[PDB]
Amino acid sequence: VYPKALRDEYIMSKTLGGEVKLAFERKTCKKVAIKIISKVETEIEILKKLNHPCIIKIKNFFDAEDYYIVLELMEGGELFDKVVGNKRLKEATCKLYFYQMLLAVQYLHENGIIHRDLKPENVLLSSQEEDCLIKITDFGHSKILGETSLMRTLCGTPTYLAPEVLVSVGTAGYNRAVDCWSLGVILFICLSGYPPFSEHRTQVSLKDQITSGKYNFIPEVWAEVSEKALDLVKKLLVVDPKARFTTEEALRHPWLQDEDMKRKFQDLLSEENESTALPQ
Amino acid sequence: VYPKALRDEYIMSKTLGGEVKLAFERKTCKKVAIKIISKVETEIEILKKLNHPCIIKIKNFFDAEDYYIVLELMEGGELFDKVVGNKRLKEATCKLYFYQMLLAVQYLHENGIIHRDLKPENVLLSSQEEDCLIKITDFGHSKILGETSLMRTLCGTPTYLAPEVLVSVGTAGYNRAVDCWSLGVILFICLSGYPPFSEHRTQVSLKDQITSGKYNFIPEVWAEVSEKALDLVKKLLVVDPKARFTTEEALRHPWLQDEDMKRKFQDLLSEENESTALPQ
Ligand SMILES: C/C(=N\NC(=N)N)c1ccc2[nH]c(C(=O)Nc3ccc4cc[nH]c4c3)cc2c1
Ligand SMILES: C/C(=N\NC(=N)N)c1ccc2[nH]c(C(=O)Nc3ccc4cc[nH]c4c3)cc2c1
Repeated sequence: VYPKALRDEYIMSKTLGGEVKLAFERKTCKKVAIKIISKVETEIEILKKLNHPCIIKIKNFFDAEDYYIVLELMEGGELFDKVVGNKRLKEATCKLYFYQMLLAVQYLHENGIIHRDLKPENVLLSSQEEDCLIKITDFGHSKILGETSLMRTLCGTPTYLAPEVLVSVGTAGYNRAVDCWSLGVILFICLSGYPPFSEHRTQVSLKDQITSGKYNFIPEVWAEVSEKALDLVKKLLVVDPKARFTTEEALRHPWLQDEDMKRKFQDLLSEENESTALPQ
Repeated sequence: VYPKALRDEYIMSKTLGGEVKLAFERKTCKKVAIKIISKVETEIEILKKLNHPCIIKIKNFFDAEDYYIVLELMEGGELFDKVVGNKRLKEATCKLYFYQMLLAVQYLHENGIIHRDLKPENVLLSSQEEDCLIKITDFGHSKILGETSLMRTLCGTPTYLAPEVLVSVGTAGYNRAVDCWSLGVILFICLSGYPPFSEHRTQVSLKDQITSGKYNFIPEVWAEVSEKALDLVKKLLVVDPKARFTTEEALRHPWLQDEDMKRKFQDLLSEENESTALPQ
């Protein structure tokens, strides 16, 4: 059965997609989504402190036989369902969604959080309309940046310190780049309807495809996509994490300098919000 | 002032060497050492669970204005004081002490603990006699091995996973090798009376000396040391952490196949212990 404290506040309903259930908050008679994780504490603390229009908000939490995370309901479901079975979005729709993913992840990295599991299943859409807000979810693998062991190590004289630790200094502090790579793979899929690295009709192992950076490029699928969109993908799918585009660099890329797209996003934000009166 | 709960149980005395104070446990009238760390929880939990004759034991803990760690008193003081100012130990004494450091660190790695700050200041001697027991201390930088993020990452399909993470797999799980490198540096110092890497009369930076593995070799100091002892040092001061000797490999090295040394250690252990009667 559902835990009593959850029942006290919510009426549970149908499965939306771990499971995600529709529920109704009794107080408001409004819909919520309830993520059930079978037996997270850090994920909750992260979700509670973040405040961005493209990051899912937590409404409630119950730690019982299973975990119950109560969230705002995103009516449009998961991005995965828009791109599965070779389905692909209009380039303009890709740009609107990708811009928002970039804003969200930029906000995470500014706030010292790396997501580490960005994928279409973790991108939620606000409605069944093509032009909609998106929100990232699932901080179950996310890492909080703070002062490292390495930093403390480097404060003393390395008389006794192993060479591999001094070697690691060249690359330390780029862990956030893994999110930019996943973004690149998401963008590749949204624009083309097929993954850049996979075992479908190829002899090269998945690992080798990825570490070499040699994505599967099929000209015929890509001919209808703009040069600028592909140029961004290429800058994100860079094997060297120090050379890989950051979210700031991606947000400055020509493909994203799109006044009409940005207007649409601003309009959608305005429509979402229920603000109080304000002075002047 | 000292915290009341500490005063209740102990009478505090002179400074031995953060500070380390001599104190007397009131209950037994016996000497203890009290490490004061100015404002650790993990260090205490580690110290409480470890049980090896060459690892310092915790007797008590007080979390007050400062931390107070009550330990067994090692009358011989720190190894640092035996090797400072170019002083150097007889090779036989080096071997007896190094054997015990190896046993201690082998026990740590078997138990999923990496020390990460091995140095002469953290090696304590049981008496002012040359032939004595040694115990490692200071787990303030120590790391507890468990299931990694990497392990969980590798359980799924790396469709979205960044190449640097797959690259890291080749070297993961050798973090314990940093202790073997520090051991090598300790052994180098004990045998020679001088550090292998330093800025004394040289143009090469300390970092470069270390990452290249090019220790300062002075033939005249080393002529009186055995070939076998230096051979062990060389196998520990190996730049590649996957090729570097482990504690098991070091314990199997010819230099440590010394029946007389091992007999001395066994005799010293026997002398330390106050056991109860036993059956048969
Ligand atoms: C917070 C979280 N996971 N956390 C962990 N796994 N630790 C998570 C992951 C995936 C999620 N998906 C959703 C979500 O609302 N999904 C969803 C699925 C189908 C439909 C259909 C209409 N709206 C839907 C929403 C919430 C959600 C939360
Ligand atoms: C547990 C610990 N440090 N932990 C942390 N810094 N977090 C630590 C470090 C160094 C230490 N040194 C000693 C110790 O007993 N030192 C010492 C110093 C001088 C003399 C002279 C006679 N006996 C001595 C013992 C205890 C001890 C504990």
